Amino acid sequence: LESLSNVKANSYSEWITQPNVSRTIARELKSFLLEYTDETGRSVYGARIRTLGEMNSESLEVNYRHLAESKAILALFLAKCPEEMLKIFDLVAMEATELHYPDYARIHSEIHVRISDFPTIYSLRELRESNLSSLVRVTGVVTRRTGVFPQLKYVKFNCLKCGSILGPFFQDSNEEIRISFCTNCKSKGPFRVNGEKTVYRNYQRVTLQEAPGTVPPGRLPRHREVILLADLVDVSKPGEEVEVTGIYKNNYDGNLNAKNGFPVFATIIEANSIKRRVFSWTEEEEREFRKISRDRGIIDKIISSMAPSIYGHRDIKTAVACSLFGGVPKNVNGKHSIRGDINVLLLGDPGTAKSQILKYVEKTAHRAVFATGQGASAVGLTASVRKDPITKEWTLEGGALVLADKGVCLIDEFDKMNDQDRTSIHEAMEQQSISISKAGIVTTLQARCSIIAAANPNGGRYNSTLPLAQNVSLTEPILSRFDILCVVRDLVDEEADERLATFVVDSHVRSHPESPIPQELLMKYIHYARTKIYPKLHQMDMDKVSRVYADLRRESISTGSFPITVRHLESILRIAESFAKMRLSEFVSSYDLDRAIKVVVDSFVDAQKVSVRRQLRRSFAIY
Amino acid sequence: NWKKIMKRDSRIYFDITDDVEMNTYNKSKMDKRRDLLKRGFLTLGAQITQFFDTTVTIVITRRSVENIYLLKDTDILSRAKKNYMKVWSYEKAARFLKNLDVDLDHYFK
Amino acid sequence: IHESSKFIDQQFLKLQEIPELVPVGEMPRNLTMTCDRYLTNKVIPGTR
Ligand SMILES: Nc1ncnc2c1ncn2[C@@H]1O[C@H](COP(=O)(O)OP(=O)(O)OP(=O)(O)O)[C@@H](O)[C@H]1O
Ligand SMILES: [Mg+2]
Ligand SMILES: [Zn+2]
Repeated sequence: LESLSNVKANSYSEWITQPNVSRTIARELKSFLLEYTDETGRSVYGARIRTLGEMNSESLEVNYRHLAESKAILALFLAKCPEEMLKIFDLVAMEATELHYPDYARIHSEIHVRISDFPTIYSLRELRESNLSSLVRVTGVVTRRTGVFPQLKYVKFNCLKCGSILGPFFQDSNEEIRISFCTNCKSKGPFRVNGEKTVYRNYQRVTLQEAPGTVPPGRLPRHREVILLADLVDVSKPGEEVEVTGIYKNNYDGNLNAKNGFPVFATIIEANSIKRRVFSWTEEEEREFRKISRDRGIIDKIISSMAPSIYGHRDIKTAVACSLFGGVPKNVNGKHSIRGDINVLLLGDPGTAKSQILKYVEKTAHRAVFATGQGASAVGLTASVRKDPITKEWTLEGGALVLADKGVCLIDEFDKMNDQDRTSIHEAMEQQSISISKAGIVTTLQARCSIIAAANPNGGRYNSTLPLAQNVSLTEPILSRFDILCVVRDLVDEEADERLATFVVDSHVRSHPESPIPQELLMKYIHYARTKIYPKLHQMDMDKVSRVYADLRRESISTGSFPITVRHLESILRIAESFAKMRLSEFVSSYDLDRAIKVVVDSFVDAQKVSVRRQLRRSFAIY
Repeated sequence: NWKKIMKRDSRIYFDITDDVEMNTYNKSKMDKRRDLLKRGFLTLGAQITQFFDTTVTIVITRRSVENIYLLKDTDILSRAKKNYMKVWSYEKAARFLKNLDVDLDHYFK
Repeated sequence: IHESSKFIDQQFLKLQEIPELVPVGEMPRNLTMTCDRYLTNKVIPGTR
């Protein structure tokens, strides 16, 4: 036969399974694989095979456009009955890879096929009975995910009269296989699968739900089940929006048809290809990092690039920068620990974009975990032991503090929290470890994380006539563990009002339908610096630092303000460490010390009542 | 001079698509002729690839060499004509080999 | 005949991935373990 397959003998399934036409289509597929090429004249599939072999991979991606344009009839038959030609093309790819690389079977006995660029797109609610046992391409959102389970591929059986081990028998992934005759006993007696001499593959089940955006008004999002096999497992996690090309078929097994009621059958999708609709770096961008670091004014360069969608609040942005970089932890002789994370508190009147800052930090940081003292949140703040909704097994889950170890924990509406959660934060901030004694489990968990919090003053309006301690419901033990306290006052000023109003209105009109570093490079910059930089100190700045500390102590005690304590000195050193880190340098400079002094002194002075604040402004006017 | 051209810059391959529905016996016969030509060209040192790309310089084919213009643009022979790559019939290849005087007939323990 | 037989000790355990590194929005995985004879009563829950 030669391109005469246009003649149909019977139904397509019957036609495709005849041996002669099987050889015909196998050879035709061979010709497609070995002779296709685009205008450029480069071997697309040859290069694909080369990279597959060198990488030691197991699957070929194929383009439906190329296949259809070359051998359209094959494309139509594929759309109709994909089941058989997947096997045919699997054998084709196997022999081709054998031709290129010798004895590839030593490492891999099978190479799979993943189709792509299917023309028609469907939504989960459009499937009907006419689409059964065909090729489909749908798009949705992952909602639940199971573990990875082993499934039989090459089964062996034990004869229980003679201890013979019967040879491999392929598992078709359609029903379980059985045997009835022993070659040596000539018998038919009992048999049992051999666990040790069997070869398995990977199995996973996923639940897709329609994306809420697209459902027309007044309807609900439908859902379906999806099956992933072999190397398609653990490729997508909950919350990611994906497109899947697979085979739509019934659960022909069901359970049984003796069930009472109407004869209704369930359906599933067997996945063939899956595709979603980073902080790693390389030398090319490492030299770029060094080149940018060598520039002057890098501190302002970075600061100007945070939260581009908010106007002003440079103190807020620089505090966020410092806490986002962080210092270096220390431990003297393994018996005296000093934390290296910088804690920032935001205290502002309503309508100030504090939540916007928190969301930006969430989107930008490597490991940011969100929580709140009120409202819906995917996770709480206290460690607990809970039953698993699906696996029906006890599990031990820590709070956001535990889950965000070596990361950042964001808390929204910090002032409305309850007793348990307040206790949990106090423990985490004081010790950086959460204890637990429940359900027979007694243990401790690491909770080394940087905290960013937001709150509102009593009555919703700040009272500048009183000290910060009496403007909030928080208590001194929890308030003293922060090192960057930012206070935002909604004082009315004309020029500021015009600037903010034009900002907002212009943003809206742009969003109507009908200097700063790029963010993509910035995240990698953060990751690389945190991974590779550990600045140190020089013993020639002790005189300056000690003189400054003595001066602040004297002035504070003279004015009768909140006491200045070595906690502030430690915060200054930590912030200078972070500043030196952001430059990629290895040593701390007097400029960094000056900036840290500025930040800490300004933060301390700004939190006093009016008279004390005015008195201290003149005293510390050097900065 | 032809041998120099061959062993220096001749990238070759053979079309595996046929224009006749021959029986298995004749298919095996032309395949044996193909193998003989392969060994003949190997003796002269030209490269024999396993896939068409613009780098290839001779294709050797069973189909008609006078009716390339009727084929598809995607067709391998059409590509060859567009790239000015030299196309031979099996008879032409055998003639070239004979003219270059390439004889085809010729632990435990 | 139970008067003339010999028995041993068998025990089950559950092993869970460290909670610190769990991906966000997921519940941690765990596995079942079987031990016997001299590997019984060696650990208590919460140990790493
Ligand atoms: N300075 C600002 N520039 C631009 N938009 C702002 C600014 N301050 C607030 N907004 C916007 O005004 C609205 C205020 O709500 P948002 O939750 O962001 O504020 P908030 O300070 O966290 O206050 P709260 O949580 O008390 O309501 C949001 O749309 C925020 O984007
Ligand atoms: Mg808010
Ligand atoms: Zn037997």
